[PDB]
Amino acid sequence: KILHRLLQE
Amino acid sequence: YASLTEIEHLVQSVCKSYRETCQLRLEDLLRQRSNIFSREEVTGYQRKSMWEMWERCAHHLTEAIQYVVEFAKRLSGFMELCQNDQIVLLKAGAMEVVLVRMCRAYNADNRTVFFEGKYGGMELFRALGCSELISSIFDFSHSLSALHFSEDEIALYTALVLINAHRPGLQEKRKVEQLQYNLELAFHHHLCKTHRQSILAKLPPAGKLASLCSQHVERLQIFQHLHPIVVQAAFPPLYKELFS
Repeated sequence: KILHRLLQE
Repeated sequence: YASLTEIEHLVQSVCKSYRETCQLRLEDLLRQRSNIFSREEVTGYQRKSMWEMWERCAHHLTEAIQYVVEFAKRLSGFMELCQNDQIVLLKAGAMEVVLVRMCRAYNADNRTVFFEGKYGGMELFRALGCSELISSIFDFSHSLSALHFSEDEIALYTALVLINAHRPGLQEKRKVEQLQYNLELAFHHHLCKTHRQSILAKLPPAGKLASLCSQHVERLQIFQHLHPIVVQAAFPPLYKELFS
Protein backbone atom coordinates (compact mmCIF):
# COMPACT_ATOMS: atom_id res chain seq x y z
CA LYS A 1 0.00 0.00 0.00
CA ILE A 2 2.46 2.69 1.18
CA LEU A 3 5.23 0.56 -0.42
CA HIS A 4 3.18 0.29 -3.60
CA ARG A 5 2.71 4.18 -3.56
CA LEU A 6 6.52 4.83 -2.84
CA LEU A 7 7.55 2.40 -5.70
CA GLN A 8 4.99 4.05 -8.14
CA GLU A 9 6.02 7.77 -7.36
CA TYR B 1 27.55 -9.66 -17.04
CA ALA B 2 30.45 -10.48 -19.62
CA SER B 3 33.91 -8.66 -19.29
CA LEU B 4 35.31 -6.41 -16.45
CA THR B 5 34.02 -3.13 -18.11
CA GLU B 6 30.31 -4.17 -17.59
CA ILE B 7 31.09 -5.40 -13.96
CA GLU B 8 32.95 -2.16 -13.23
CA HIS B 9 30.06 -0.17 -14.63
CA LEU B 10 27.79 -1.95 -12.16
CA VAL B 11 30.11 -1.19 -9.29
CA GLN B 12 30.04 2.54 -10.13
CA SER B 13 26.40 2.50 -10.65
CA VAL B 14 25.64 0.83 -7.28
CA CYS B 15 28.04 3.11 -5.45
CA LYS B 16 26.33 6.15 -6.98
CA SER B 17 22.80 4.89 -6.03
CA TYR B 18 24.05 4.33 -2.53
CA ARG B 19 25.65 7.83 -2.23
CA GLU B 20 22.47 9.50 -3.53
CA THR B 21 20.33 7.61 -1.09
CA CYS B 22 22.38 7.64 2.14
CA GLN B 23 20.38 9.62 4.68
CA LEU B 24 23.44 11.13 6.33
CA ARG B 25 26.86 11.87 4.86
CA LEU B 26 29.65 9.91 6.51
CA GLU B 27 31.73 13.03 7.31
CA ASP B 28 28.70 14.68 9.01
CA LEU B 29 28.57 11.63 11.22
CA LEU B 30 32.33 11.67 11.90
CA ARG B 31 32.32 15.42 12.64
CA GLN B 32 29.75 14.81 15.38
CA ARG B 33 31.67 12.18 17.32
CA SER B 34 32.56 14.53 20.23
CA ASN B 35 28.96 15.64 20.63
CA ILE B 36 27.93 13.05 23.20
CA PHE B 37 24.83 13.01 25.42
CA SER B 38 25.51 14.19 29.04
CA ARG B 39 24.58 11.91 31.84
CA GLU B 40 21.61 14.14 32.53
CA GLU B 41 20.42 13.75 28.95
CA VAL B 42 20.89 9.99 29.29
CA THR B 43 18.80 9.99 32.43
CA GLY B 44 16.19 12.02 30.57
CA TYR B 45 15.97 9.31 27.90
CA GLN B 46 15.78 6.58 30.51
CA ARG B 47 12.85 8.30 32.18
CA LYS B 48 10.80 8.58 28.98
CA SER B 49 7.87 6.17 28.84
CA MET B 50 8.29 2.86 27.02
CA TRP B 51 5.64 3.90 24.54
CA GLU B 52 7.18 7.25 23.75
CA MET B 53 10.64 5.81 23.15
CA TRP B 54 9.04 3.05 20.93
CA GLU B 55 7.27 5.72 18.90
CA ARG B 56 10.45 7.75 18.46
CA CYS B 57 12.48 4.74 17.39
CA ALA B 58 9.75 3.62 15.00
CA HIS B 59 9.67 7.07 13.45
CA HIS B 60 13.46 7.05 13.04
CA LEU B 61 13.38 3.55 11.55
CA THR B 62 10.64 4.58 9.19
CA GLU B 63 12.68 7.50 7.88
CA ALA B 64 15.72 5.24 7.39
CA ILE B 65 13.52 2.71 5.51
CA GLN B 66 12.36 5.46 3.14
CA TYR B 67 15.89 6.09 2.04
CA VAL B 68 16.34 2.30 1.50
CA VAL B 69 13.26 2.30 -0.71
CA GLU B 70 14.87 5.08 -2.82
CA PHE B 71 18.14 3.02 -2.88
CA ALA B 72 16.19 0.06 -4.31
CA LYS B 73 14.49 2.26 -6.82
CA ARG B 74 17.79 3.45 -8.17
CA LEU B 75 19.19 -0.09 -8.78
CA SER B 76 18.29 -0.72 -12.46
CA GLY B 77 17.78 -4.40 -12.04
CA PHE B 78 15.46 -3.89 -9.12
CA MET B 79 12.97 -1.79 -10.98
CA GLU B 80 12.98 -4.41 -13.77
CA LEU B 81 11.53 -7.03 -11.32
CA CYS B 82 7.76 -7.31 -11.07
CA GLN B 83 6.00 -5.41 -8.38
CA ASN B 84 5.26 -8.51 -6.23
CA ASP B 85 8.95 -9.25 -6.11
CA GLN B 86 9.92 -5.62 -5.41
CA ILE B 87 7.68 -5.75 -2.38
CA VAL B 88 8.88 -9.14 -1.30
CA LEU B 89 12.44 -7.93 -1.41
CA LEU B 90 11.78 -4.68 0.35
CA LYS B 91 9.57 -6.24 3.15
CA ALA B 92 12.29 -8.85 4.00
CA GLY B 93 15.30 -6.64 3.17
CA ALA B 94 14.64 -3.09 4.16
CA MET B 95 15.34 -3.54 7.92
CA GLU B 96 18.40 -5.58 7.16
CA VAL B 97 19.75 -2.76 5.02
CA VAL B 98 19.08 -0.17 7.72
CA LEU B 99 20.87 -2.38 10.24
CA VAL B 100 23.91 -2.47 8.00
CA ARG B 101 23.76 1.23 7.28
CA MET B 102 23.71 1.94 11.04
CA CYS B 103 27.42 0.96 11.45
CA ARG B 104 28.27 4.33 9.87
CA ALA B 105 26.56 6.05 12.84
CA TYR B 106 28.32 3.88 15.37
CA ASN B 107 31.61 4.92 17.12
CA ALA B 108 33.45 1.77 18.09
CA ASP B 109 36.00 3.78 20.16
CA ASN B 110 33.33 4.52 22.85
CA ARG B 111 30.43 2.26 21.75
CA THR B 112 28.00 5.03 20.97
CA VAL B 113 25.51 5.58 18.17
CA PHE B 114 24.30 8.89 16.69
CA PHE B 115 20.69 9.27 17.76
CA GLU B 116 18.63 12.43 17.75
CA GLY B 117 21.64 14.78 17.33
CA LYS B 118 24.28 13.34 19.60
CA TYR B 119 26.11 10.15 20.34
CA GLY B 120 24.89 7.87 23.08
CA GLY B 121 25.59 4.43 24.43
CA MET B 122 23.16 1.60 24.57
CA GLU B 123 22.00 2.70 28.06
CA LEU B 124 20.24 5.53 26.07
CA PHE B 125 17.43 3.00 24.96
CA ARG B 126 16.73 1.33 28.32
CA ALA B 127 13.14 2.56 28.42
CA LEU B 128 12.34 0.38 25.41
CA GLY B 129 12.60 -2.84 27.43
CA CYS B 130 14.39 -4.73 24.69
CA SER B 131 17.94 -4.80 26.07
CA GLU B 132 18.76 -8.02 24.22
CA LEU B 133 17.84 -6.61 20.80
CA ILE B 134 19.61 -3.31 21.43
CA SER B 135 22.66 -5.05 22.64
CA SER B 136 22.60 -7.30 19.62
CA ILE B 137 22.32 -4.35 17.27
CA PHE B 138 25.21 -2.55 18.97
CA ASP B 139 27.24 -5.76 18.74
CA PHE B 140 26.41 -6.05 15.03
CA SER B 141 27.44 -2.43 14.38
CA HIS B 142 30.66 -3.03 16.39
CA SER B 143 31.51 -6.07 14.13
CA LEU B 144 31.13 -4.15 10.99
CA SER B 145 32.92 -1.18 12.35
CA ALA B 146 35.92 -3.43 13.26
CA LEU B 147 36.07 -4.25 9.51
CA HIS B 148 36.49 -0.50 8.68
CA PHE B 149 33.71 -0.91 6.00
CA SER B 150 34.27 1.67 3.14
CA GLU B 151 31.35 3.63 1.71
CA ASP B 152 31.79 1.71 -1.52
CA GLU B 153 31.78 -1.61 0.33
CA ILE B 154 28.56 -0.70 2.18
CA ALA B 155 26.95 0.17 -1.10
CA LEU B 156 27.76 -3.07 -2.71
CA TYR B 157 27.11 -5.18 0.43
CA THR B 158 23.71 -3.57 1.01
CA ALA B 159 22.72 -4.07 -2.65
CA LEU B 160 23.33 -7.73 -2.02
CA VAL B 161 21.38 -7.68 1.26
CA LEU B 162 18.36 -6.42 -0.69
CA ILE B 163 18.71 -8.55 -3.89
CA ASN B 164 18.44 -11.90 -2.17
CA ALA B 165 17.01 -14.60 -4.30
CA HIS B 166 16.21 -16.81 -1.23
CA ARG B 167 13.29 -14.59 -0.07
CA PRO B 168 10.11 -16.60 0.20
CA GLY B 169 7.43 -15.29 -2.16
CA LEU B 170 9.43 -14.38 -5.14
CA GLN B 171 7.69 -15.14 -8.46
CA GLU B 172 10.68 -14.47 -10.76
CA LYS B 173 13.25 -16.25 -8.68
CA ARG B 174 15.61 -16.92 -11.56
CA LYS B 175 15.62 -13.28 -12.55
CA VAL B 176 16.49 -12.36 -8.90
CA GLU B 177 19.24 -14.93 -8.94
CA GLN B 178 20.80 -13.43 -12.02
CA LEU B 179 20.74 -9.97 -10.52
CA GLN B 180 22.16 -11.34 -7.25
CA TYR B 181 25.01 -13.03 -9.03
CA ASN B 182 25.92 -9.92 -11.03
CA LEU B 183 25.96 -7.93 -7.83
CA GLU B 184 28.10 -10.57 -6.16
CA LEU B 185 30.56 -10.34 -9.03
CA ALA B 186 30.57 -6.59 -8.67
CA PHE B 187 31.16 -6.74 -4.89
CA HIS B 188 33.90 -9.36 -5.10
CA HIS B 189 35.49 -7.70 -8.11
CA HIS B 190 35.79 -4.52 -6.14
CA LEU B 191 37.17 -6.32 -3.09
CA CYS B 192 39.80 -8.03 -5.27
CA LYS B 193 40.67 -4.76 -7.01
CA THR B 194 41.08 -2.92 -3.65
CA HIS B 195 42.93 -5.77 -1.88
CA ARG B 196 40.08 -6.20 0.57
CA GLN B 197 39.18 -9.91 0.02
CA SER B 198 40.26 -10.60 3.59
CA ILE B 199 36.94 -9.21 4.81
CA LEU B 200 34.91 -12.00 3.13
CA ALA B 201 35.62 -14.44 5.94
CA LYS B 202 34.98 -11.75 8.55
CA LEU B 203 31.49 -10.67 7.35
CA PRO B 204 28.71 -11.61 9.74
CA PRO B 205 27.30 -15.05 9.33
CA ALA B 206 24.29 -15.84 7.25
CA GLY B 207 21.16 -15.39 9.29
CA LYS B 208 22.63 -12.86 11.71
CA LEU B 209 20.67 -10.10 9.99
CA ALA B 210 17.61 -12.31 9.99
CA SER B 211 18.03 -12.88 13.73
CA LEU B 212 17.97 -9.14 14.41
CA CYS B 213 14.97 -8.67 12.15
CA SER B 214 13.08 -11.43 13.86
CA GLN B 215 13.95 -10.12 17.37
CA HIS B 216 12.75 -6.77 16.18
CA VAL B 217 9.41 -8.24 15.06
CA GLU B 218 9.13 -10.29 18.27
CA ARG B 219 9.76 -7.28 20.55
CA LEU B 220 7.28 -5.27 18.48
CA GLN B 221 4.59 -7.97 18.97
CA ILE B 222 5.10 -7.79 22.77
CA PHE B 223 4.93 -3.94 22.76
CA GLN B 224 1.85 -3.92 20.50
CA HIS B 225 0.08 -6.41 22.79
CA LEU B 226 0.83 -4.06 25.71
CA HIS B 227 -0.07 -0.82 23.94
CA PRO B 228 -2.21 -1.68 20.88
CA ILE B 229 -3.76 1.86 20.73
CA VAL B 230 -0.29 3.44 20.63
CA VAL B 231 0.68 1.39 17.64
CA GLN B 232 -2.57 2.09 15.87
CA ALA B 233 -2.57 5.82 16.59
CA ALA B 234 1.00 6.84 16.67
CA PHE B 235 3.25 4.40 14.78
CA PRO B 236 4.02 5.31 11.16
CA PRO B 237 1.84 3.53 8.54
CA LEU B 238 4.94 2.33 6.63
CA TYR B 239 6.38 0.87 9.77
CA LYS B 240 3.17 -1.00 10.46
CA GLU B 241 3.02 -2.14 6.82
CA LEU B 242 6.48 -3.72 7.08
CA PHE B 243 6.44 -5.07 10.63
CA SER B 244 2.93 -5.35 12.43
